[PDB]
Amino acid sequence: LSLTNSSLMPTLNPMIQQLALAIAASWQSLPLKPYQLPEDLGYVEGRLEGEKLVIENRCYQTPQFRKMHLELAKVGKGLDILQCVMFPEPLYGLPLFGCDIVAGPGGVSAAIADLSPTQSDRQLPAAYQKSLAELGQPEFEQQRELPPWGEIFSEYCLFIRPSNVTEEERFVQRVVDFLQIHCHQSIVAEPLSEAQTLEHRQGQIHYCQQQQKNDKTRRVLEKAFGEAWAERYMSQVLFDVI
Ligand SMILES: C=CC1=C(C)/C(=C/c2[nH]c(/C=C3N=C(/C=C4\NC(=O)C(C)=C4C=C)C(C)=C\3CCC(=O)O)c(CCC(=O)O)c2C)NC1=O
Repeated sequence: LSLTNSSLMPTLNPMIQQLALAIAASWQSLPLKPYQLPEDLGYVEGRLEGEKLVIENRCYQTPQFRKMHLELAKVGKGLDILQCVMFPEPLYGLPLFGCDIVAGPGGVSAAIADLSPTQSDRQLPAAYQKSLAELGQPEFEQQRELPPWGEIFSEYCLFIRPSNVTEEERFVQRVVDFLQIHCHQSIVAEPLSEAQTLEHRQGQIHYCQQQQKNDKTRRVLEKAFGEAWAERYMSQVLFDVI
């Protein structure tokens, strides 16, 4: 989580850099252990007939978080990506923190962050609703509508093209606030009942299945590694169904 050894970090979009730092800072003092990705994946790079894709994977776990995944990626010189999901241990019934940032030479094109539900009612737990409302509605000038598979995201989901530096910083601060709420609720959460654990597990499986419908992610992977590799990466590395 010291991103000091990262090859990609110094060359990434500035908003991406600040988000990577914020997420690493949030995780740094947790009771972390490594989480071994399939084939103990770390750094990976590939090219077929076009641009090369490079990805740095970092992945941890704690008793409350089954898998805490931070990816940084670059396609050629034209495209920077940050991806993060904290997959909850269903026993504690926490939502899914997720973030995806895509940037090119012109700036950030997509900034997405959410605390996504795992309950069957598609609602966040009550304490998250209370804490999230207290943050107030952020104003962003260029909102983007989620694609249909995006039904998985909560009403607090951000999906924007930041308009300027003030918006970039506003977005990063909102992600820090979501992380602050989430890490706090993780301390105050109890082991749930076996039926409740099952209901949360089902929500998390649904979230992964829907995230696999994201053809924007899939095409980037396919252009660098091919269809089979991208299928294995999406289903086994990014959005593994437990
Ligand atoms: C290797 C990893 C990886 C790649 C290659 C990737 C690519 C990627 N994801 C994108 C969109 C997106 N990405 C997401 C959301 C997420 N995606 C997530 O992995 C998570 C956790 C969420 C939400 C928390 C959404 C909702 C879109 C918009 C898709 C659309 O417009 O159809 C886009 C389009 C950006 C734009 O329209 O401006 C690209 C190129 N994203 C990645 O993470």
